[PDB]
Amino acid sequence: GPQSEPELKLESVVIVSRHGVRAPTKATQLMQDVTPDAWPTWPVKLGWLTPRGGELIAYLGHYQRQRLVADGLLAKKGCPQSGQVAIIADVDERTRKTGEAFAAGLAPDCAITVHTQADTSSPDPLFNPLKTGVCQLDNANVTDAILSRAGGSIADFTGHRQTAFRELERVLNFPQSNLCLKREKQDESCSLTQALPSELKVSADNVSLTGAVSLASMLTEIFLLQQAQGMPEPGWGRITDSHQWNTLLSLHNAQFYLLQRTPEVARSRATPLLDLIKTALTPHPPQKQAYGVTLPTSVLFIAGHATNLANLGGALELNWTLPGQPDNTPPGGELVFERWRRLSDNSQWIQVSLVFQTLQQMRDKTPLSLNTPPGEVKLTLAGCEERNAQGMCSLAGFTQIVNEARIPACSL
Ligand code: NI
Repeated sequence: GPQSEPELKLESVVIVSRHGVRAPTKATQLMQDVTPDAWPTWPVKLGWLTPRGGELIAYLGHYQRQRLVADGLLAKKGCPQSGQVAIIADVDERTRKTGEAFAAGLAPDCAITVHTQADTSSPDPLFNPLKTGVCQLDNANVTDAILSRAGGSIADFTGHRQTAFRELERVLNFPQSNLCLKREKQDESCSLTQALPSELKVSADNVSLTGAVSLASMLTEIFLLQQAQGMPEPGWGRITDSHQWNTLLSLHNAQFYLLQRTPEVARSRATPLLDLIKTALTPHPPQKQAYGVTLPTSVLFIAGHATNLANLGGALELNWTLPGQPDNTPPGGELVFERWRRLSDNSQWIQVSLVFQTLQQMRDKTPLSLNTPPGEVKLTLAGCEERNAQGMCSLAGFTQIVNEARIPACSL
C-alpha cells in the first residue's frame, strides 16, 4: 500500500557506544569504610564485561539491524557485504567484547571483525590522546574553566548538592559506617562531604576530583550497574523509587559535567574521535584507513567509554538528558551520527541522536525491536548555522564545527 513519501535517504551511520555492563573496576578500603554493609560480589573479574552486559549490547545490535533495514541501508536477510559494516574497539576486554556483542546482534554468525590497534596491551590514543602524551592540557585554562562550571569552587559545588549526598548517605547507612563510628568525635553529625573534602587536581594528562565527589560518582554508578545486572537488591534494598535513582545518579552526572564535558578538556580528549567520525561521514571514494578499515562505508560501530561520549558532547555542544535512564552516559549508550541525503536537491545532512536502554529495559533484560525500541533523544549541534526542517546540520556546517572544535595538537 502507499507509504510515507521518502524525504531523506539514509546513507551512512557512525555509532559511538559505551561498553556494556562491566564489573566494578576496584574494591577499595574507602568503599569498605563508608558502609557497614557488604558490597555484593560480581560474576567476573574486576572491570570485565558481564555475560548479561553482552546480551544487553546484542539487543541494541539486533534493534539497529531492524531499523537500518527499515531505512534501506542494510539487507533484510544475509550477511552484510564485506566492509559494509565495520567495528572498531578500544583495547580493553570490555570494549572488544562489546564490539563482538553488537556484531552478534546486528549480524549473527557473520563473523564481522572487531578491529583494534595492533598492541592490545597498550593504551590506544584514539580513545584518549592525553594518556599516551600526544598532547597536554593547559593547566591554568582547565583549572579556571572547571572551577567556574562548578559554581566557583568545589565547596560551592557540593553545597548545592547536599540533598543528593544525604540521599547517598541514607543508601550507604553511612552513619553506622566505620568512617563515621571512628570519627573525632562523637558529638558532631557525620557528613560525607566533610569527612572526605574534595579538591580539583589538574595535570598535563588528566583531571580528577578527590574525596566525596569522586567517591559518590563511583558508588552511584555501582548501584546503577547492580540494577542493570539484575542483582536482587541494589543498594542493600534501600533504593526503592525512581526519584531516588535520579537523585543518586545526579552526583555521577555532575562529575562528568565538570571533568569530561568542560570544553577545555573535552575538545583535546575528543580530537582523534572527531577526525575518525568526520572521516567516516564524508562522501569519498572508499579507502583503507585507520585500523585497516575501509572508509567511508555503511555502518561504523566504535566501542569506547562514557568519557568518550561526554567528551564528544562537550566538544560538539550536544546536550542531553535521558528519560528513564538516570545515567547521562549509560552502559551501551550510543551517540549516533547519520549522514542523510535530501531527495529534493540531493544535499547532504548530519543528524545526531543518543540511543540508550532505559534502566527498566536493562533491569528487565527487555529484548529490543521496532515495536519495543530503546530510548532515543534527538540532539542539536548548538553551533550549527545551517539546519534543515528536521534539525540536521548541513554537511558543510558540520565540517566547520568539527574543524573549529578539534585541537590540531591532539590529532593522530
Ligand atoms: Ni553557586
